[PDB]
Amino acid sequence: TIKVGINGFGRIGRIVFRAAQKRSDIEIVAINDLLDADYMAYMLKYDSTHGRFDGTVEVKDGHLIVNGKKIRVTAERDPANLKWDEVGVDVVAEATGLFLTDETARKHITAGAKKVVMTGPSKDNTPMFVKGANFDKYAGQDIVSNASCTTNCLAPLAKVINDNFGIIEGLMTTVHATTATQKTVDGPSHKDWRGGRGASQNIIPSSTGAAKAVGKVLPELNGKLTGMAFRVPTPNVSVVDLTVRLEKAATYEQIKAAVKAAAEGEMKGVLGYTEDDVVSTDFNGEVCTSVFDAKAGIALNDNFVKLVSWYDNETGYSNKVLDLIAHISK
Amino acid sequence: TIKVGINGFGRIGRIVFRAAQKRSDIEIVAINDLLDADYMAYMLKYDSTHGRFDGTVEVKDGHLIVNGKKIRVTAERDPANLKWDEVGVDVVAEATGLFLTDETARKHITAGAKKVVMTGPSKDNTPMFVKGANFDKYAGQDIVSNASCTTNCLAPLAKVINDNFGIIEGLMTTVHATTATQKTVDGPSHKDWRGGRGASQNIIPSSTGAAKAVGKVLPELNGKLTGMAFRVPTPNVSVVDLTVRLEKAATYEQIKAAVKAAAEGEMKGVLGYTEDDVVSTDFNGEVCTSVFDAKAGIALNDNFVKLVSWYDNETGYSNKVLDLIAHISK
Amino acid sequence: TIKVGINGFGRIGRIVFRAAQKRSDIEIVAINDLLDADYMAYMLKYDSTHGRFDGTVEVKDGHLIVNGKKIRVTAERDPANLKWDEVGVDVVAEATGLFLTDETARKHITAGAKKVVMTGPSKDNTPMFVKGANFDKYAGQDIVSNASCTTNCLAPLAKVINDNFGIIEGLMTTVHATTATQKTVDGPSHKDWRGGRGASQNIIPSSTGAAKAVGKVLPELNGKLTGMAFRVPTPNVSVVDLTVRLEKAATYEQIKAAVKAAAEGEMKGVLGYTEDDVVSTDFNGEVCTSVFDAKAGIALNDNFVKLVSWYDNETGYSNKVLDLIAHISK
Amino acid sequence: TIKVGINGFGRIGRIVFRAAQKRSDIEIVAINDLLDADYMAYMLKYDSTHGRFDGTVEVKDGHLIVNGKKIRVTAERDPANLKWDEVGVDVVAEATGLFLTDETARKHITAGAKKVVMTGPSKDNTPMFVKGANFDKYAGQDIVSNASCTTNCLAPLAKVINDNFGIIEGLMTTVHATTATQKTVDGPSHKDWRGGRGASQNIIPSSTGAAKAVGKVLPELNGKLTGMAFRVPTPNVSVVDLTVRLEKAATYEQIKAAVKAAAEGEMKGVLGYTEDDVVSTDFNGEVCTSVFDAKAGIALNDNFVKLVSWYDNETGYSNKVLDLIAHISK
Ligand SMILES: O=P(O)(O)OC[C@H](O)CO
Ligand SMILES: O=P(O)(O)OC[C@H](O)CO
Ligand SMILES: O=P(O)(O)OC[C@H](O)CO
Ligand SMILES: O=P(O)(O)OC[C@H](O)CO
Ligand code: NA
Ligand code: NA
Ligand code: NA
Ligand code: NA
Ligand code: NA
Ligand code: NA
Repeated sequence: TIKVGINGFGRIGRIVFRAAQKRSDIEIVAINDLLDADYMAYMLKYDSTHGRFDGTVEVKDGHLIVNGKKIRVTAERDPANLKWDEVGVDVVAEATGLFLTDETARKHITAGAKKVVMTGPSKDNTPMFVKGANFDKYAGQDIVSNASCTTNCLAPLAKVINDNFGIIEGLMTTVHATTATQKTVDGPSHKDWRGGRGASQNIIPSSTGAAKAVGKVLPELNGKLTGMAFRVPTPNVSVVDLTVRLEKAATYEQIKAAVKAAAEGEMKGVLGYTEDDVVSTDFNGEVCTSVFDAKAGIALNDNFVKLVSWYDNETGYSNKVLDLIAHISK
Repeated sequence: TIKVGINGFGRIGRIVFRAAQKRSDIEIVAINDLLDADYMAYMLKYDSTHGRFDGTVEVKDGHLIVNGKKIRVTAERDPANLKWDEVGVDVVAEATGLFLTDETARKHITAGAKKVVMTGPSKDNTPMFVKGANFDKYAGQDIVSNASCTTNCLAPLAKVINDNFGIIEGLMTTVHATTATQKTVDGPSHKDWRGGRGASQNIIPSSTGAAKAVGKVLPELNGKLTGMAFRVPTPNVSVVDLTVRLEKAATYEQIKAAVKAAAEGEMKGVLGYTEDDVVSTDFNGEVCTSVFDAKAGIALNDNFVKLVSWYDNETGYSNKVLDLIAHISK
Repeated sequence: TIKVGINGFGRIGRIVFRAAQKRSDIEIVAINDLLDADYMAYMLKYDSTHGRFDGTVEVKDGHLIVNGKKIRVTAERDPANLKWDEVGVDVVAEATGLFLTDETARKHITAGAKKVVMTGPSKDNTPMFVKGANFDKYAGQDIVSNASCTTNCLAPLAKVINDNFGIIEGLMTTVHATTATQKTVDGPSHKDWRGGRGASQNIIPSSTGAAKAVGKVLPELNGKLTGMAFRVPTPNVSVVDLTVRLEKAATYEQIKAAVKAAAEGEMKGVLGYTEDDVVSTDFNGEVCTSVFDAKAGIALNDNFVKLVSWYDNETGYSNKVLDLIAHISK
Repeated sequence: TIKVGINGFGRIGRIVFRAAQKRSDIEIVAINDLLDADYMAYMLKYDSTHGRFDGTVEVKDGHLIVNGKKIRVTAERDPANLKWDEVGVDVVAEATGLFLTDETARKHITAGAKKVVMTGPSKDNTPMFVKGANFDKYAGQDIVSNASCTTNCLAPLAKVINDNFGIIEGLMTTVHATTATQKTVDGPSHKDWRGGRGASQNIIPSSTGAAKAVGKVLPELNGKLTGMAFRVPTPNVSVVDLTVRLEKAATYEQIKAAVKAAAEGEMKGVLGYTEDDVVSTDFNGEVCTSVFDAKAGIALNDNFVKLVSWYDNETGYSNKVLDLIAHISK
């Protein structure tokens, strides 16, 4: 069993915690954040988006008891003090957003952990791995990044299209759920003015973490794709809208056949495929990081097409954080 | 002064009514719908999206008195019984969505009106007109269509871009506000299954003919553009996301200059231009049918760009319906 | 096993269907609505509020196969043509909202059913039953009504409070989720003008008969309670705010104990009790029809208190419809 | 003209700024906050709730030019350094939420201002004044509080009811719009756990600033009223639901007559009165701090009644802040 410590109990930390409960190969043994244990128990037990925790949560002597198992709770601001070794932690899910470089994240290894997975794109050259794009390029590094939710949707789709038909160039939009960095009513956001406008009232243009990044996990596409985002008033689930010009001519039916084949074979559990009349709530809780929507897409011609793929930006990403933890521990 | 009768007091009929109050060249003299006058007065007086009516509304003996002017209220299901000549109606704003062919709309002319403007795309070969695209092709026809809100956004922008740089091909997405045909919670929508899903909970993919319809008002672009829509949980204002390949290479600065020049000249009051950090609510009440958002767009290279343009799908369209009424009356 | 036919596949019909899958004593064998089987299958399979159906749904030759069981699909507008006897239906869940009198609902019995449960308050003197208030008064009638979601919340709480402390008088407000009769943007609602205003934009005052209806299922309280509703922009879950004057003085701790004792005993599974910091989404999917929120309530003094109780207006009501079906079949 | 400085450019500061533009007796001459002038100009120009600023906003040499008038912009954290005297400031609108005691707010007077109005309830015994409740008790104090939005709605209504019929006891609920202290998705709120839950997803029980406070501005009601709040997913406008037991019997028509009389006479411009089918958006922009909704209320009997009153929690309060500034300067 891989013993895992979570640093940061925000949305990603908490959904990683829930996803880990369904996995026999990974056990969460410790959580660190600036929250009392009883407040941590409350945030785990009740979730507006995902419902009640499936299990029991109790607080005893300042720690969590989840499904009868004790979880060490700490509130260290400095990761070097986390004493991960005392709880036998193998891998740290680094989920605070505060330690996205090798120098800061490596303090976890001085605190006794063996490896670190950052739950966002690195701010230095820490390598990023995205399942269904480049997990097979992993080569023993002890600190890695799972990139971002949107990158986990875009890159597996882009890889299948590129490998089969050749992407000459592409532009993408993500119609993206509201996140925790937005504001409930117009308020201060001095480094991103649009992002301070009231989230439930507005469609909000925004820049995307995936524009800088598919090129890093799929170097053959570097320079060939960029894009942007629109934040809209839903609480979870987002959708990629990818417009590509293709080298090899392909009818929409041939594109569908290729995506379906990857979803049913090599990329099973990463890329999904549907022909149903789905909407965003149909993916709330979805584990696949990229669900191709066959009926939503449209081709102008055999070399110019708009492809649509869904992702639960909380659940898919969180599940793939756990996949990366397992992958780097094999 | 052109005397106008409104058939249908839904969103477009009521916003056309409000817009007409601010115009001296057009006077609403009659409204027809299956609603009592006192309910019509209530719908006019209070608007969740646009606020309280700017003026006085009185009900007197089953008719309306708005800003001191008497407005004849009728409730005919068959437009041939409307007796438009008895109030001197010149043009009918046909806003029920029910009479979108020449045979049905022509009943208004049998009822004594001289011309009909359909407030939606025609379902037969009735000619469509979009200001800033093809008002100048109008040739005296007595029944016309103002196309759709989305077409009114896309076509003026597409024209400026094509005229300056040559559109090889393009695909568009409109991120679109919730409309009256949607449902508050999952409910029956048997000819558009996704469209019945709860509007406030979902991002909802939807078909749009608007990009192709651009081919009808801009024949030089016929076959060169198509697209789709995502309905999202905002009550008004939508945004077009246009991905185009260009024949002539152009820097983003050159695209900005071309759009600004059109917004300040030939297309003034139709196409707008901003470099501010705007969000959708900043266009609630906007009269321009296409406001180019310079900072939101992105160029991958000199021949492949994503352009962003806002529209108030109620206010802009409604104002251009009145513009078409005045144009065909010259 | 009681065989049940559902007339009407709206929110309540579909949630009653889902709830029945989890019960061994009741089996749905037929559904009637003016919807094709494949559209019914789609509405069952995907739910914006409650997620994907837990099981398999197949359409075969115009009928449904759900979890391997065949379900007869019909589309009769007249319930007298329903031939309920041909599938052995014992009880009809009458969920169209259209047959709320003895004369209309009795057509199901002419069609071969033995008993009818209306999933809303009757419009004539058809008896109403609310679990935890008056199931024990049921006297073999062949047509009954399960009252309304709000009545199912208020009556069990009102009974515990009255039985223990004596309600002199009370007024209630339900802060109520958006429902299917509302509109996505301001639209026609000619018998309830406020109710046509855009549901996601507004707090909407609304009349409720539910508090008076408590007088029908709790005659000792007849004339002692009334109230109203505010519709707000959430898709599910509502909350009752009950302001009562008490005959016997009682501290808030004593009210808590009385409610907890009922929730743990006589009213187990109907009335619930929590002291957690809950919000509405924590009851999405709740089966109890009245969850008392101990921390939210407030006492001004020992005889004047404001009590707060949650209900999932879809799930709780739907489950108690099945409870009434089983009760009248004993 | 009263020269006014605003400390704090949050929602209240910005709407006070807009309301002051429509008043000839008050001129804003300076704003202090930790925001650059160009960002302040952006927040003034665009508002998701209230639309575009009615006027011109320019930035010149680090200060604002609003409708041609220069506004001194500063970013002092310590009010004692604000040098209000250099701009001739008479009264400070103290709108940061950080200086709600005499000792902290008085630093404005050492910085050269003559008087201070706190735009929230004081945390010490700084006297509170609410128009239509106790403005006439003002007796020359140089630091005062305008209490809170909900208190400005509740107290004028309570005064009219008490003066005419005698409130024996009452309990209130405010169904309250989302505010800036809430979170867009479930996030940390360690001193108010429910308040951290996602605001657009939830009905959120909350405590009220008006429960501690009508008793302070109407001492005759101290101990006789308390209440709580439900936060719901609307961006602005709230409603008070007041359940009172009355000393003198009064029919609902007599209560209506009394409220209407106050709204048309002594309390004109503070208390409003309507019999229309209004919803919350009908008061977005409303200046009255308490608009009685005659049709929404309900009487159980002549001594036990539920009264409903609307308030724009941004605009009404902000206008009355300006009224208090004028009042203490007379
Ligand atoms: O595309 P990659 O390198 O992540 O490969 C991972 C696939 O799951 C192989 O089964
Ligand atoms: O609509 P267009 O482009 O033909 O031009 C409109 C004219 O400038 C004024 O009607
Ligand atoms: O509904 P009541 O209160 O008569 O009681 C219900 C019984 O306990 C079980 O049906
Ligand atoms: O009720 P008060 O003391 O605020 O009196 C203020 C009224 O506006 C008097 O006209
Ligand atoms: Na596990
Ligand atoms: Na530390
Ligand atoms: Na006019
Ligand atoms: Na069953
Ligand atoms: Na002024
Ligand atoms: Na300072």
